[PDB]
Amino acid sequence: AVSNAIRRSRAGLADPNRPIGSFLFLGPTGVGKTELCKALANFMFDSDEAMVRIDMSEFMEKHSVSRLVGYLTEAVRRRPYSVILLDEVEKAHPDVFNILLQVLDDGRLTDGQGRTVDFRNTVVIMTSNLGSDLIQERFGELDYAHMKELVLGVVSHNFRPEFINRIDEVVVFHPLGEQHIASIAQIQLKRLYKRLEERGYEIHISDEALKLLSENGYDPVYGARPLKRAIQQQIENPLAQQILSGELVPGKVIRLEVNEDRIVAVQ
Amino acid sequence: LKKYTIDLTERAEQGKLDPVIGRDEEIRRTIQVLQRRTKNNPVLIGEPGVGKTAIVEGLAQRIINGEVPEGLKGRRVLALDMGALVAGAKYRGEFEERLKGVLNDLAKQEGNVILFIDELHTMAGNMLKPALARGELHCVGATTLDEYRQYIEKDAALERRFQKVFVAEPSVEDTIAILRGLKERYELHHHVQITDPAIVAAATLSHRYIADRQLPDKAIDLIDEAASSIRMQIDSKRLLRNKVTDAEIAEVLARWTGIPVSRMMESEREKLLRMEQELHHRVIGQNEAVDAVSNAIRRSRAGLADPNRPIGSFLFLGPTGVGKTELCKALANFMFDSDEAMVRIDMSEFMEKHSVSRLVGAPPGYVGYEEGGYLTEAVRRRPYSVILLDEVEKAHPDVFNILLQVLDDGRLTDGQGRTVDFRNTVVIMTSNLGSDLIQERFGELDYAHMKELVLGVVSHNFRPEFINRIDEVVVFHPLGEQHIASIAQIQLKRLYKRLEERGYEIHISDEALKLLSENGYDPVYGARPLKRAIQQQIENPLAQQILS
Amino acid sequence: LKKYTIDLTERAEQGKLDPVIGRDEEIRRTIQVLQRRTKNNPVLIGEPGVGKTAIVEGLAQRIINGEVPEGLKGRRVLALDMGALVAGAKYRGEFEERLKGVLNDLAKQEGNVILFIDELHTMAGNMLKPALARGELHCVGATTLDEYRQYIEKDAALERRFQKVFVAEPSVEDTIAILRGLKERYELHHHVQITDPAIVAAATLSHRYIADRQLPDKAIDLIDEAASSIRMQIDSKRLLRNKVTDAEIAEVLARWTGIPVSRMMESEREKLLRMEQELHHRVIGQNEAVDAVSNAIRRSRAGLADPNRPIGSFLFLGPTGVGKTELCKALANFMFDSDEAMVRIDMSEFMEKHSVSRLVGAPPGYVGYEEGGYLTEAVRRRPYSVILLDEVEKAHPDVFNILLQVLDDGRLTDGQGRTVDFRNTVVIMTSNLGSDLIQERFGELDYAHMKELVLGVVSHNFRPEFINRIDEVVVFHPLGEQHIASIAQIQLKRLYKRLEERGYEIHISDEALKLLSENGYDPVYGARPLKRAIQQQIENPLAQQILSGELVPGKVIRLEVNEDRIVAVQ
Amino acid sequence: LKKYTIDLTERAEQGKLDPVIGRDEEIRRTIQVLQRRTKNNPVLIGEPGVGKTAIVEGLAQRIINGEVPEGLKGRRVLALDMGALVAGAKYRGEFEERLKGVLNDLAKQEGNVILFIDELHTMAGNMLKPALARGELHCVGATTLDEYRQYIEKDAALERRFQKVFVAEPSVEDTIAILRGLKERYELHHHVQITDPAIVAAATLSHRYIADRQLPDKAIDLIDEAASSIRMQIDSKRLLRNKVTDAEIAEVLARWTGIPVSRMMESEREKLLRMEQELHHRVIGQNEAVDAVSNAIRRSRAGLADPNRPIGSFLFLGPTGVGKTELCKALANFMFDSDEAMVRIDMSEFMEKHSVSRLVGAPPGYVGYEEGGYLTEAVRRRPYSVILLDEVEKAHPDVFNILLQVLDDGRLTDGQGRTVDFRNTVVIMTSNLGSD
Ligand SMILES: Nc1ncnc2c1ncn2[C@@H]1O[C@H](COP(=O)(O)OP(=O)(O)OP(O)(O)=S)[C@@H](O)[C@H]1O
Ligand SMILES: Nc1ncnc2c1ncn2[C@@H]1O[C@H](COP(=O)(O)OP(=O)(O)OP(O)(O)=S)[C@@H](O)[C@H]1O
Ligand SMILES: Nc1ncnc2c1ncn2[C@@H]1O[C@H](COP(=O)(O)OP(=O)(O)OP(O)(O)=S)[C@@H](O)[C@H]1O
Ligand SMILES: Nc1ncnc2c1ncn2[C@@H]1O[C@H](COP(=O)(O)OP(=O)(O)OP(O)(O)=S)[C@@H](O)[C@H]1O
Ligand SMILES: Nc1ncnc2c1ncn2[C@@H]1O[C@H](COP(=O)(O)OP(=O)(O)O)[C@@H](O)[C@H]1O
Ligand SMILES: Nc1ncnc2c1ncn2[C@@H]1O[C@H](COP(=O)(O)OP(=O)(O)O)[C@@H](O)[C@H]1O
Repeated sequence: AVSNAIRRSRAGLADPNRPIGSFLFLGPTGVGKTELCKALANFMFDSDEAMVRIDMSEFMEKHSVSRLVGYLTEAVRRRPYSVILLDEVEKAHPDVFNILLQVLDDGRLTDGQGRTVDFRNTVVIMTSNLGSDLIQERFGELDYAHMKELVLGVVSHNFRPEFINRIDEVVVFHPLGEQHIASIAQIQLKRLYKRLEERGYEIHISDEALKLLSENGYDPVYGARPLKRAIQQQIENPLAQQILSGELVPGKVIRLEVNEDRIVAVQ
Repeated sequence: LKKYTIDLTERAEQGKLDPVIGRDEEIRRTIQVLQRRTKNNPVLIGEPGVGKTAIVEGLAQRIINGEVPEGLKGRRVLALDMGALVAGAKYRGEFEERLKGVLNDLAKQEGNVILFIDELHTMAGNMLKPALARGELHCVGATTLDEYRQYIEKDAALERRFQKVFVAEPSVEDTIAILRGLKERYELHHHVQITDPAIVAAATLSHRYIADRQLPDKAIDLIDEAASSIRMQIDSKRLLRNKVTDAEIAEVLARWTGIPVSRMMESEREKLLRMEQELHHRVIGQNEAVDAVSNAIRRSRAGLADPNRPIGSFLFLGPTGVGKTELCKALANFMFDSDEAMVRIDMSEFMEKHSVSRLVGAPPGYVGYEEGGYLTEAVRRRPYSVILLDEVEKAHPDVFNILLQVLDDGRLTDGQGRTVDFRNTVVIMTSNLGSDLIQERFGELDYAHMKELVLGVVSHNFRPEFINRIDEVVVFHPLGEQHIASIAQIQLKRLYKRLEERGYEIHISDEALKLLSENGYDPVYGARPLKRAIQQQIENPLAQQILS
Repeated sequence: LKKYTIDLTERAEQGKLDPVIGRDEEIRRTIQVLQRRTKNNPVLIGEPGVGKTAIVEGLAQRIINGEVPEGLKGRRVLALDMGALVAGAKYRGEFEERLKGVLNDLAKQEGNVILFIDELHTMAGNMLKPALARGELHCVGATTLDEYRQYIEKDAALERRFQKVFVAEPSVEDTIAILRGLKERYELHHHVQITDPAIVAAATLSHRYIADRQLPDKAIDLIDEAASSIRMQIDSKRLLRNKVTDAEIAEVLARWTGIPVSRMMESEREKLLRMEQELHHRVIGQNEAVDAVSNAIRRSRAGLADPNRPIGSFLFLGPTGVGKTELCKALANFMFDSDEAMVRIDMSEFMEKHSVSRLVGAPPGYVGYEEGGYLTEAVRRRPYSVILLDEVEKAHPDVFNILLQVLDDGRLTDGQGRTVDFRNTVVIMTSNLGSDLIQERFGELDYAHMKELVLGVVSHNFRPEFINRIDEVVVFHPLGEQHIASIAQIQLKRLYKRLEERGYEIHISDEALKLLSENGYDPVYGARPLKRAIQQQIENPLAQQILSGELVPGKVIRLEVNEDRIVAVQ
Repeated sequence: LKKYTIDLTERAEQGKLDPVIGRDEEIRRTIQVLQRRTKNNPVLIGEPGVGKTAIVEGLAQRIINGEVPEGLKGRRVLALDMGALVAGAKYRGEFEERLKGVLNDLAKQEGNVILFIDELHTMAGNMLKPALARGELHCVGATTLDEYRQYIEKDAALERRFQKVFVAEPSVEDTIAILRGLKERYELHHHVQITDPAIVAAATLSHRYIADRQLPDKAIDLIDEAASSIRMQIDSKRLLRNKVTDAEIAEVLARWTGIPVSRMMESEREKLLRMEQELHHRVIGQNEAVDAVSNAIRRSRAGLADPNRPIGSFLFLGPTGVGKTELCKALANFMFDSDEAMVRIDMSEFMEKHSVSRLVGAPPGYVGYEEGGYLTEAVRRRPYSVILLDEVEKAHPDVFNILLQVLDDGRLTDGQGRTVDFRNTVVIMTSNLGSD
């Protein structure tokens, strides 16, 4: 139900005199909050130059609009048929929403563009992905009993309810938790520890860095850097206490042992 | 003139130059800066096609007919073969290669020769300022204002010789006089007959819609295109019409501007008959009452308004969801001929008294100068627009006069450098302070009784100095319940685009209009959640089986 | 023609071409445009390095081995005279006689000759314009992508006769398959055995660490240059290694880029296992952990941090005089053996409304355009550096808005318009925020008992998650008297070497080093008043006594205590 | 063609090349890039003066001496001159037949000629691009780090063919070893005795006082110029030096950057102890100011000054009319013999945030970028000066930060990017703050 409006606006079903939607999209900081436009190099035109993403959270002053309005004819006009993004458009005033009130529809941009801006064959998307406070994940494995519960509590803190009932696709994934941040970000567990896949080598990890601390140092702000701060003490040179520089002979298996949170990886 | 002897005055004595008329207000400068002692090189500056032929190229036709001043007597206007004998080699370097072979003879002519324009912004000019620095080189030039201002900066080998003849376009009436002595060259070439009301349609009707060619340029080729549509009409392989009309001109004018004959071939009084009928193609109605504000723009053609004021000065009071968006665009659809004449600005921005310079413009030096204002830069962009000032009453309780100079003296000055003119505007003000009470009855025979409680209550944020400068306080006619059923079907048009694409018939008999009668006409909240009386019970389960 | 232009199929007949493995689509596509009626001339365009000549070198082995379809079997692939058409043709019309002679010798080759005009943008041009128009010339071009757009792309009738064939660069999975086929030519030239560990690790490693060449060309010349270093091994004066390995491929990448992927032959046990022991020689204090700047260079010496963000992103917050900028000169001295071997961007003239172009470069066509930017050129030139951003809060917020891109993406595009890998650099941002919250709270302050209480720069000048994009916000504690009494000594050993370079020996009785540490200690100002009390209680009488001839060189000078003073005597 | 036998290996055979020392890991990389079958073309890249022309002259001295691998033994390093290939190539296609006539008889040796295009970025030279890729010419380029950027990096199909074998600027300890192996070329051209104190103290003194140059080009020059000064004093009219000593190096730097370490022993050291008498001849009163100024000038002349910071950085707080900018005019009259020899900057002229762009200059791409700013330019010109930041009482942190680096570590960079060292200057800041 995210490309459902493509079955409802690109064909045209679900009352097209509307914005797309800015209710809750809860997420973890870095790995599934803003990443879901980096993994969209696989859909229709292969446009990796669609980078228009805006934080629109605490903009109360009237002096933050004069940067979007010289590189407009360097990236989008050589290849017109593309994807065009916008996400996290959540809490602003009509000082900046005055441009963005006819960008909900109408396709063709007349602010300083003026021409045929063929957004009926390009895409116009708005989402609001406020998953920061008042409800969060922990690490990435829970059930689906926390889908939609806060209407005036998570996104619409001090703004009108006519900004949160004009959404077609009132959808979200889970606030999963508790076990899985080294597996949604398995890029620094799988890929980095089959790094020496040759020379007869294989890096096996202990259950201390797998199931022991898989839950402990939970902070709801940082996420990805304490993965590289609670397991920052075993990767290359604490591994190179007995592996590198003279002990490259095969016939032994790489392992970690029962110690405290910093281990010398002896073989 | 040993190599060639190309003569403009010989082309005048043989009649190869076109017969010229008018343009004697600006031959009385071209000559006055030509027969002088110094500064003897005129340059005709304007838009491309203003009449640079009409002044210079007829002067050779004026020499042999003797009405030129003395001193200019016995002067032959010459030219070069510049356009075919600037060159002579194979490769580059031919910008001014063989100029010296044909510039040395001009010194010997002893104050008789006058060399032609030859597009003197293309002569740049490696040899010209060597040739012109003595001043004996006696010439005429002509270049457009984009190719006169951008071209040179401080050349005292050029501006020492050139005089600023900023030539201008004639008016509406003047270019009609040009075509009377120009229809004698089109009676022989196209072999047609040209009449007197036929030549007025080229000038005065293209004056409002066509601007890409100046006034004695667009009125000449519009004539000669119909005269080139005659043998296209006679000899398309019974239909012999060499007498052209204004209908032949208004044909090819409709194929050129983009707009058809349907809003072109009428007087403004003749479309005024169906003005309300074109108003009420998209206006919810109440045509027994709301034709007062229809008469105000109808009062705007005679001219008994203030000439130091815009066209209109009103108040547009009523509820929301009624015509706050609908009535304002339809005033621009008729006179202002546009769907983007809209300057909707909500005046809830005046929470600070420093926000006078944001809709108008910051001073030079203060932040907010590189982008200008809001109620100025859009009017700088569109000086031919209605202006719509949403929710006036939330101006600062100490600060106003944001809208008084626009109405009293008619003009307004932003903080940029140029005064903004508001003379071709109509102000539309929606200061809803006491008319948000549509829930009362108040509307069975009269619609002003809703307004009578406002004039006792709106004036604490208003002033007596402001309500004088707006003539007719026009009340919004309400959105009745039966009146939704006329103007709600224009939202459905994308599915109307869809239903003819699939060959199916889902056309109704009283099954989809009962939810279209739940948009507007509200007691408590408004039409923003009333729009969701449609999507959650029809659009989900009925037409999700249409892409499958 | 055949006397002059290089016959590429007759080079392939002798096997004098490199075996083009892969690229099956771009040879099919360049055939599918070669057998057309109108507009039948390809141009293999793409980045320089990707195989635009190796397509047509591989088409000429697809032709003589019959793997071409019918209709192009037995077709000769010919090059063009690469500047031998424009060789000693002094006389007017000799180049037109040479080019018509090698055009009219294709019209009497019936259309059985494919011209491979390599580097098409060096072309002439009007003389090929008729023969390309009528399909008589079956040309094949190979311009680059930038050389095929900035070199006569339109020019009237010249933007249709050539049909573009885009040669995209291989992936890493393709390039390993590229290198398996070519390795029998580098084994047979260097007389080494390139190993299959070393070809998967010459395409993975040169994809990460080479930002100008993420090509198939760049995996080849790690394969080609590791094999030449084995020729350095066995031709210079089981034990004499005949194989290149992934330890020999990486030793070229530690010399090509200069990024230390090599530690299986280093004293990392000696040098990189000095946790603070090499940094405590010059940064006394800051003992929250071992050092937490010798943990990000310890996570990634060969590179085992996240390879999409820099080696270390540190905010060095603290009071004044505590060692924030000295840790960036003791780390730059530890990595590169010189204090000044970092990219020190002081935020001097960084507040302006455009100083951004100072450290990233002017836009194209402006006045300082051809000289690059300060930050960008210093990391293109050496990708493994330390980048000190001193007093980063004293910069404009527009500076951070281009400095977000180096902290998360690890890649900062510049004003010229090229992207620069900061993924191997160490980006340190010293700053002075929270300076009052550390002198007050001597243990009560955590890292987050501060980093939101000071907020008018953390919320307004800093972004909400700009402090999330930096890896470790190290907070510096103020120097107690146990510290300043011990950096009296490392500021005095700096002073003894300043005098042994003049031939004077300076001794200090411990009554006097007790006296500097009393006169140079106040916790608000850190440790600059200590070394200000060295240069006014020690070096100020010493310079007078050295100048006036009162202190002979070669004798010892004992800075002993006098009546409330430090005096120097013989 | 055969108008080109430019043999850099017979210049090394006849002993006409200078001995190169200790770049045995950039030669070993230059060798092993030159020994691979596709694009064996190294490009000794690096800053000017670093030693990258003199790596190919250490290839040529190893090929002719047999310290190379035995697949590189007996090669020929040939220095291709761009100027000699374009000279006289007036007619059309004479350069292309000249370059192809070089490429042809480079191929006749069958890869036994190592071509050396010194200043590679000068390669009119349009057509070597296919032959560079196949390994048909073994082409050691040696271009600088900024001239590769603005010619060869622009030809992105040509910088593929070249492997940058980056030549880093050596340390002081690597320059003393470079200089200990080069002094017999300068002891023999000047007929002098360059002693080892004059080599340890010429890669030390030039490595700290010189910042506009590299490292191996500064120390080597100083000794080249101290020896040509000694031979001048040997000839022109024991007590004379046959011997370049460490004091003769400092005399060559004293009149090249401002002030030496060692010229002081005669009468300047008399008038440095007489400084507070000399400064009180124009600034009476304020002994505590004249003593705090004169101690910093003595701390530098004794070599005792912190070599990273400036010589002295003072704040002159006082009332009006008490001599705060009379001391800075009597200081610059003392050490430069003119009152108007300060880099004096009235700080009251930059009361705005944009006024800090006149002390450092405009950024790249602005007006007045190419002119610098008159604090960093006037200190880059004369590095030993007095900087009077007079009336230093502004309300802008942006304009104050500039002095965060001038006073600590002693550097401040142009808008142009050129870092100007303030470690030899005396920054005085005379404000009016404790006045009442
Ligand atoms: N598909 C391939 N199979 C084998 N070798 C390849 C392939 N693609 C490229 N190469 C090799 O990559 C190296 C350089 O590629 P080139 O094709 O010579 O460069 P380029 O991309 O053609 O740009 P040019 O040559 O200036 S037109 C050569 O050794 C080629 O053989
Ligand atoms: N922890 C330390 N260990 C050794 N020397 C130190 C230490 N802290 C300060 N110093 C000395 O103090 C001088 C100035 O300190 P710096 O660290 O350079 O400045 P800073 O501490 O980074 O703070 P600032 O002024 O905000 S940039 C250095 O040159 C050192 O000599
Ligand atoms: N390793 C070295 N051994 C001996 N002499 C050296 C060494 N490195 C540099 N030199 C000397 O340093 C001086 C200048 O170095 P060069 O290499 O000639 O110039 P460069 O470094 O190539 O810079 P340029 O101007 O861009 S050619 C010469 O006198 C060289 O002999
Ligand atoms: N202590 C002094 N010894 C000698 N001349 C002095 C002294 N103080 C002031 N003068 C004279 O007074 C003038 C110097 O004034 P300045 O010293 O330049 O101003 P200032 O004392 O620095 O304070 P200001 O007004 O804040 S710049 C010159 O004419 C000096 O000759
Ligand atoms: N008063 C006039 N009398 C006769 N012909 C005119 C007159 N004004 C304009 N024209 C016609 O209009 C054209 C004007 O040419 P010109 O304005 O010189 O074009 P440009 O400015 O592009 O050189 C000519 O074809 C000329 O015959
Ligand atoms: N007369 C109308 N014709 C078409 N659509 C309308 C009309 N009035 C309201 N709407 C729809 O109702 C929605 C909300 O209207 P609203 O903003 O309350 O109108 P107003 O601004 O006049 O109060 C709009 O998105 C619009 O599509």
